[PDB]
Amino acid sequence: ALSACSPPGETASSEPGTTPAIWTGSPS
Amino acid sequence: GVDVEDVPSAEWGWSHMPIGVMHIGGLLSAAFLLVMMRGNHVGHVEDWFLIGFAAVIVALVGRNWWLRRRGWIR
Amino acid sequence: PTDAELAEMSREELVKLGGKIDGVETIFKEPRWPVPGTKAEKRTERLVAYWLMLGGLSGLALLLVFLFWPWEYQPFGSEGEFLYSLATPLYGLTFGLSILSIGIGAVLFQKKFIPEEISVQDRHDGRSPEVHRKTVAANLTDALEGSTLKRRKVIGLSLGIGLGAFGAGTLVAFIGGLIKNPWKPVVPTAEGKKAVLWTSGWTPRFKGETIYLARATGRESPFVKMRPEDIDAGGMETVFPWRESDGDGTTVESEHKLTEIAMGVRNPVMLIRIKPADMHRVIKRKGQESFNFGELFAYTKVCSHLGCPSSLYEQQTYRILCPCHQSQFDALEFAKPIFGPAARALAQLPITIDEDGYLVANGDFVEPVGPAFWERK
Amino acid sequence: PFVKMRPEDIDAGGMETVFPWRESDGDGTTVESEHKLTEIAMGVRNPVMLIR
Ligand SMILES: CCCCCCCCCCCCCCCC(=O)O[C@H](COC(=O)CCCCCCC[C@@H](C)CCCCCCCCC)COP(=O)(O)O[C@H]1[C@H](O)[C@H](O)[C@@H](O)[C@@H](O)[C@@H]1O
Ligand code: FES
Repeated sequence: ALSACSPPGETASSEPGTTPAIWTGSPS
Repeated sequence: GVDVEDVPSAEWGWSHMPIGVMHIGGLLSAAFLLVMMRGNHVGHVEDWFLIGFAAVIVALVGRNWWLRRRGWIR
Repeated sequence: PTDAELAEMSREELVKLGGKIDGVETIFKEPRWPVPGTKAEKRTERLVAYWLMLGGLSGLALLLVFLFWPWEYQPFGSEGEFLYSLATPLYGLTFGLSILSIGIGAVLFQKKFIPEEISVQDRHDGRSPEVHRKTVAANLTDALEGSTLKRRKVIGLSLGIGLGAFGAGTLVAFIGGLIKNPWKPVVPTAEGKKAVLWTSGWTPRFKGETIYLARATGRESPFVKMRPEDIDAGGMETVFPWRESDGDGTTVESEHKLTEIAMGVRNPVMLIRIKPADMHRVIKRKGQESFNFGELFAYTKVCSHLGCPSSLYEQQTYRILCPCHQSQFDALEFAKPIFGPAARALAQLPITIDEDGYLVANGDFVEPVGPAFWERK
Repeated sequence: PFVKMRPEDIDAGGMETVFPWRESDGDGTTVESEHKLTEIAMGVRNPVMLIR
């Protein structure tokens, strides 16, 4: 019965990020 | 830790719990209710419910301790 | 008592003597019907008889119903489904009624005809008499002292060493077949061989592998590619990692691969199209600002608490809910757990479209997916 | 796992274990095909000694 800790790698951001580029797949 | 006048069948079985156990139990229960306010929830109605119940428990423990400290309650 | 006077004891006297030998005194025992020839005795006898006879007739009913009732399953909404539905309740009724009636008859016979008694037995518990305790202690001590093992320390030390070593070796050779390293690299990946818990079916395997988000049609070809316009806003989809080289379920190896991707515990993905009127409310996670393709977000369908499928999408609150323990994650805030016992956000899968437009995964999960463990983070 | 035969395949003094194969059983690529071929090969009264 003790306290809580937030996950060290679960922060939020403010950058909106770029739209994903169209995908192309290598033959193999 | 009790008398026949308080617990008639005291000789027959375990019939007394030291008041320290109850006092620290109340304090720990209040601390648990308070510490449950840290976590994941947007709303704050539950925080007020926890605060109210912790306040009631602390008030009960404080009154009982004060009355045993002054002599009225034994 | 001698044989001659044992020959001349009545049965009651012999019962008294036998009980007295064992330490038991029956201080009360009286027949249930002292007054002969009453109607009440006849009534009670017939009551016990009726209960036993009901048990017999119910056992007969069990035999008959089991042998002759129509028991085979009948399809939905057809004739004979009522008789099929009654099949098993009739077995239960007949069997339970028969044995319960027999038990009731036995109880009534005990209460009404077997004479009421009050016997008293002496416990003779606690410590044994000193003769027994001393003799048994002397026998044990004499065994240990005549063995002479005490005054031979080399033999005792060798015996302890040998027995402990054999026990340790046997225990190790027993448990050792079950011990498996969870971190042995066994899963191929576009970055070598990796442990199972670090990988799922979304992990690319040859550095540019096209992994399609395929819906489960639940049918030959249970998975099919899908397009972004196949999800209306506020709609939810369960997609799986399906590649071209997995097949369409016709060939047996194709079915094996499709089964192995449908049974992957970390495979299912929840794909949700946010309504544009709410896309301003989206808060994005650091390092995942570019994982959505417009209005379509993709998260893991595995709860971060204990691995149940958090598969309840409430669109008007954008809340992902896990029914196993009532965790709530906010789909507008990178699936951050807003309620319940979950403390970690759901992983977000990067998605985009290919040249044809079919939705594909734009990489791998940027973290382990399921419930946490020691070696995570 | 199952292919047809001709009287010239087996030779005088040879022996062959043959199984009843219909032309709707197939060759085992599809799942129903492999189930049917397994049923053929795991039927206790199916195999036949063919001797020339
Ligand atoms: C009362 C118990 C006291 C004795 C316990 C038994 C002794 C423990 C060690 C076992 C002796 C070693 C035997 C082989 C173990 C070994 O050397 O494993 C290696 C890596 O071990 C190590 O470094 C050391 C192992 C560290 C132990 C970790 C402790 C966790 C335990 C406590 C939890 C298990 C509880 C078991 C309960 C049973 C549940 C079921 C009822 C790598 O495994 P892996 O590369 O996957 O290869 C696999 C073959 O090893 C393996 O036989 C197998 O047969 C192959 O299939 C292959 O997978
Ligand atoms: S597994 Fe989802 S809340 Fe427990």
